[PDB]
Amino acid sequence: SELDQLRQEAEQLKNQIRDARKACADATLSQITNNIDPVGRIQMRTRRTLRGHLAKIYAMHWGTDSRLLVSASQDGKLIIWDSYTTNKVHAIPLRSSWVMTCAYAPSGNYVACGGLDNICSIYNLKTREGNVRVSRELAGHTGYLSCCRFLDDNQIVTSSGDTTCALWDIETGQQTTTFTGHTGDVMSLSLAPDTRLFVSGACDASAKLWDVREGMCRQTFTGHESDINAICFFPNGNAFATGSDDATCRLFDLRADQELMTYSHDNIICGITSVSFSKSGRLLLAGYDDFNCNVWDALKADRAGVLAGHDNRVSCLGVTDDGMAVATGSWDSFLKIWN
Amino acid sequence: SKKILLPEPSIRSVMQKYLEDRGEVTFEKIFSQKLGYLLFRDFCLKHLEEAKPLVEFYEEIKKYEKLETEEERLVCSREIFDTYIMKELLACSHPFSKSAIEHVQGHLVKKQVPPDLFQPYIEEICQNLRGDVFQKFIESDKFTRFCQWKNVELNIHLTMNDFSVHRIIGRGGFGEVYGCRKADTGKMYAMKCLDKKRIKMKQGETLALNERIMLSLVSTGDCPFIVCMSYAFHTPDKLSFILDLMNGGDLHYHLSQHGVFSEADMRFYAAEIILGLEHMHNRFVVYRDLKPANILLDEHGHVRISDLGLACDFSKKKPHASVGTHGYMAPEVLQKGVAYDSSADWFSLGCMLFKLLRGHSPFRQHKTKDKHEIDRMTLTMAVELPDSFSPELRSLLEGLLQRDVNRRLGCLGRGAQEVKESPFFRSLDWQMVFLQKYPPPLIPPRGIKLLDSDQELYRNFPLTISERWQQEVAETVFDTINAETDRLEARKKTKNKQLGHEEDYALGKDCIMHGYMSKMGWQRRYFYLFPNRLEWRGEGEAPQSLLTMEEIQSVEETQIKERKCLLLKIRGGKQFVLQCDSDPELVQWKKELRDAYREAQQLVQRVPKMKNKP
Amino acid sequence: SIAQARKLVEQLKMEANIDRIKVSKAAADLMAYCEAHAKEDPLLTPVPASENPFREKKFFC
Repeated sequence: SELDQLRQEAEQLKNQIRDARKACADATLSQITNNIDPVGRIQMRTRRTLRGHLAKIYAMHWGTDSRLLVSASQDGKLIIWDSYTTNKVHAIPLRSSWVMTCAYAPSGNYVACGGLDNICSIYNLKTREGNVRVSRELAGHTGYLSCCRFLDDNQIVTSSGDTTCALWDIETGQQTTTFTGHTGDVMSLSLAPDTRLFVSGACDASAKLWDVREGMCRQTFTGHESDINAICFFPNGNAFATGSDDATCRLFDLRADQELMTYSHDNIICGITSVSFSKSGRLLLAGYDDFNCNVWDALKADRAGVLAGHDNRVSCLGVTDDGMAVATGSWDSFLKIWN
Repeated sequence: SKKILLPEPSIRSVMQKYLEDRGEVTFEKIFSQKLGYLLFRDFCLKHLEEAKPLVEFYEEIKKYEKLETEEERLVCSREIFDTYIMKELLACSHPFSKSAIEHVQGHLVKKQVPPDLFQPYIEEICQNLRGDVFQKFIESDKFTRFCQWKNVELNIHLTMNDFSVHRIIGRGGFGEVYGCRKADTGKMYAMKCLDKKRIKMKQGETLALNERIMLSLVSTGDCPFIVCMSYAFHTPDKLSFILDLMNGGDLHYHLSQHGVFSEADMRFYAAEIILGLEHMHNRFVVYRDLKPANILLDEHGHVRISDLGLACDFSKKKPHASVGTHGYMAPEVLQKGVAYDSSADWFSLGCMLFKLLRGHSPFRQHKTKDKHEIDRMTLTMAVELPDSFSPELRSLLEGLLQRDVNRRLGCLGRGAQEVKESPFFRSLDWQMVFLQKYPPPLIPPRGIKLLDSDQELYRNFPLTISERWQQEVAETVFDTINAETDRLEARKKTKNKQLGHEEDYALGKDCIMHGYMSKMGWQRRYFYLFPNRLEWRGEGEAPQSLLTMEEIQSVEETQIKERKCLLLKIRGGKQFVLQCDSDPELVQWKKELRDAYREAQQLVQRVPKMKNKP
Repeated sequence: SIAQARKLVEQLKMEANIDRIKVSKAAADLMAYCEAHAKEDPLLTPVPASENPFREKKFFC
């Protein structure tokens, strides 16, 4: 046969990779950071509870003004809130009950969500005629929308349970660029600051780094022993974090091309659902299927704090652009802000 | 109160689904019900331009069928041709076929004008109304209203409180026959109640059972010459049958006061009876108990065949037993082990007629409980006939009363039509007998044990006969109630437009079904079932609580204080209970709730982000 | 799966031909990012409640 004269070649290239990396691995971050002062106790407190959804919240996302934030829920509704007051800006009844993600265009103008309709719906929020109406439905995926993020008002990236991501031209309504490689449901993604790259994580327990502009996969990181549920870029864009059903987070570095760190405890057993960094990147926030949300020293791997507030899975969460505060969503149906 | 009340229009959501599941939302199934037809045609006449010239044409053909004489038919078929064929055809507006137009023109130019002259045009009309026209009807207020009524129909639960009783009118053997009025409508009715204690004692359970089975085969098709049933129901103690009312006593009681009837006067009862017989025989029932006493008179003197206790469904298994009164049974009936059909009635009918004329059965020569000598004057005497009799009457009786079935009227030939073609009835126009236009010869004057293995022998016994209930409503309250509930609804739509209407919450989403139910904690809310959740509200606000399909472990139906209710088992050990306004609604909320949740749980197990984990 | 195992090869042809860095340089670089930007990160370096919208801010333009 010819397939085993190539699957054995797959094993001898995997190892030249396992080689270049073990040769880069002179020291470890936990050794290089051993000297700096510990971060101290992070005992943040709930400051706003946002009440409105009638069932589980599945996703949420700050608008770039760190004031407004979209959330989506089992109640087929999408809320946009205004954290400073607690007021609702828009309640958006959806066409499909089964939503799973949501997103805020940086500009303010649109939001987007989708779910098991396999569609990514853009919504106009400054409709010429002072209204909120669907302004595009992006069909092409053959699986569920699992995440998405705009790059501007005309472009957006999606990840799907079909195992692919894509970049859309919203006018065109068609995939301008596709991203194959993953061997299982893509679950999260993070654009980096340059919005020239972007990383995805999936149920194949691998994260991948993609060139937006070209379409190709550049690097594949592994190490988790289970679905990667969430993923976040470190602020300088040279590194990123993940969360998995394995009960851990890890931070990876792009130029070192390997795993830097592991955050975990022998007590924490349920899976992470979301992750995100404080403005300096020094802290790594992480949600958990155990109703808690842990705050970590990204550089020393100690657990700096805990945000105990929900009565159900913390489905999602997210720090503000200006670093002022942290939102969390949960299955208990309430979003909570903390500071 | 006693008066009828239609469900609010939001009932459609649930009814359209109930109907759709049972295949009842089709041109044919709706158009051929009296209330569907009425709504269908109002929609076609008032609200669709393209459809009027077809319904007008329909209704004009329909009148044409019911005309009596060639003279009238001739003229009115020329008016229909000129208007519905030629006028449209000259205005580029005739939807019918090149062959359609020539069938008519070909008989019309030869002045042959049978009542079925227009049949080809009927079928073609329906082809024209069965498609786009019909779908625009479904999309409309009139279908909505059809649902409002149909809900009422399928939610019928009769008692004794649902009728005003007036007077007795007869005593049967198991029970009595009151005269009465449905408060609903005013329909004048008759009520036959049967004591279950007396039945179980007399062992007439087979007999009681049979009547009801038989009244439901015989009671479709407004038939003048039979006492038919519109309803049936039970109480803990009594079985009611609601039958056409008839006050004027039997012909056994009018032979008692008047004496024998003239050959011209039996001729009127015979005609009426024979159309009553034709009815049973098109529908595969042999009456078997034809006699005078079984023929009742209304207030003007028309008659109908009465008790069906002893009739028979021969469609599949032909009867072979001795059944009926002893003076009027045919030689097949009396023979032990010998099949028979509707030939038993025609010999009985010759026997009962001869009685009206001469005062006794033809074979009864004044022997009383000695039924033996009646049954051997039948099987060997070719009944001798009076000279008094006409030769026309003498040969109908010879015809009808041949012992052997090979020979007698109504038997080897074309069933009841042979009897109608006999020389004795040569004067009659059977159409005019059917329309009850011949004048009647007699216009009546002014007047301990109870088990639960015996109560199951009466489940699947209440019955309502759609066709009869829709006739009743159509002729009494239908128009005033359609005008009534129009006014409520436009006055509600005026009210909601001043406060700020909901641009209804069910639109534009993936809502499956919605509609009022009540719950525990009763509270009567308006529900919205969605694929992944059930939502509710009180009047005035928006949904502010709910229950997800994920959390429902199971939907069963449990009796709570004599009521059919939904039991909703939930994840935490937590029970939720619902109750709807009508049976059709229950059945559809139970169905759509079980599909919704089973199918939700199938989806979620497959999605890693929504399924619940360790 | 033949024309397809071929993809998996010429794709690893990619992954392995990058210019890498030493973990120690990678970690120092992060570690100086946090250091340089910690003055700014409010979740480490509190601001007056005067300015914190989730504590004592009152005016919002």
